[PDB]
Amino acid sequence: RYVPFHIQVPQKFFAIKNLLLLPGSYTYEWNFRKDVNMILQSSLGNDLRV
Amino acid sequence: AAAAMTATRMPSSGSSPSVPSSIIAEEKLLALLAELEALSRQLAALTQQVSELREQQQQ
Repeated sequence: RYVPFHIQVPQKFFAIKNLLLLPGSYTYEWNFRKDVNMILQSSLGNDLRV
Repeated sequence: AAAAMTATRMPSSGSSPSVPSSIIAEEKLLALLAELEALSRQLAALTQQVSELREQQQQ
């Protein structure tokens, strides 16, 4: 039940996932969820907040 | 150095919905404000006719 995890997450947004970025400095921010019902999947589909 | 090395080795998340039942609704609402006046009207009409005993006994 307890898992120290480590993952690589890919960029899915169409406008930038294949962009060939030329020289320069660029700000790159993204927002990630903490909601277990969104992030995880359960075989029964039970609530995971409860 | 060897033998075992072949494999590898918070505060508040603040939920809210917990372990209670489901909920439902309907839109046929609120006669009830009229009885609060019915009750206090008819209450006066009691006292009004207690007075009508007294105002006839005093004759």
